[PDB]
Amino acid sequence: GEFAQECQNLEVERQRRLERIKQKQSQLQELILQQIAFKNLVQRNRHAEQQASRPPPPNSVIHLPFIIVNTSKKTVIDCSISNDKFEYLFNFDNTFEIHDDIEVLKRMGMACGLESGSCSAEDLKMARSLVPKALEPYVTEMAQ
Amino acid sequence: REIADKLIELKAEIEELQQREQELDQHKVWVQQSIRNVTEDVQNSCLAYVTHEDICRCFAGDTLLAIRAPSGTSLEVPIPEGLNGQKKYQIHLKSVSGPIEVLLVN
Repeated sequence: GEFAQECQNLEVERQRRLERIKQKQSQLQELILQQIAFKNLVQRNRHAEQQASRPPPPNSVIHLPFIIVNTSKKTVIDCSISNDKFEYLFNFDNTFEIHDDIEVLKRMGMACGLESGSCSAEDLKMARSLVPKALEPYVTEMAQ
Repeated sequence: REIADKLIELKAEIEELQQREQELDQHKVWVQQSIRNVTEDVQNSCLAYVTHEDICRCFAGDTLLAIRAPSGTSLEVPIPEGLNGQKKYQIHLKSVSGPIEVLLVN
């Protein structure tokens, strides 16, 4: 019964290879979304600035990298801050959430909705234009 | 036809699964090198930002804090009490590298 067991030991290895392939495909697609959202943001701001003939005021703009804490408008926040600004302490009387900049970018639509399998024709046009030619297959796939 | 010999078929299939794996591994280092070369570099120096309007619309009707802190900075949240205790929530920020910037967006 040699042959039978060696068939098992190759289906084991194959299953192991297959799921490591699934993980790296997901990780790769996440990297591709980050590339699209970032280049998309840099271009939108580039054209915006070369229309206003000027870069936005120092405020009114949040530069990457950042994270966002959001809470209801009626939440009471109080804060302590150290002098050097190396330590902050915030109290909230209601729940909050925290989001990384990349997921804010996805919510803005900068990943062209690919993060949701939903993509316009004018969205996959630009999404595919923002990646190297060889990874356009992935982008078309993530738009179902 | 040749009885069994799923071996040569399974062995051949495992060969291609290696080709698929190192193709993905190679595509990742592509996107990674591609990512850093558009970020770190200087004609995109001042173009990596979102506006007040961008952020407010992702979280319509929320008070908003934008934290700008060195990476690895500790962000600590106490696990809350259950009901029958006062449900208070808290964020503790402590950096070692440099100061932290917190922007009230609202």
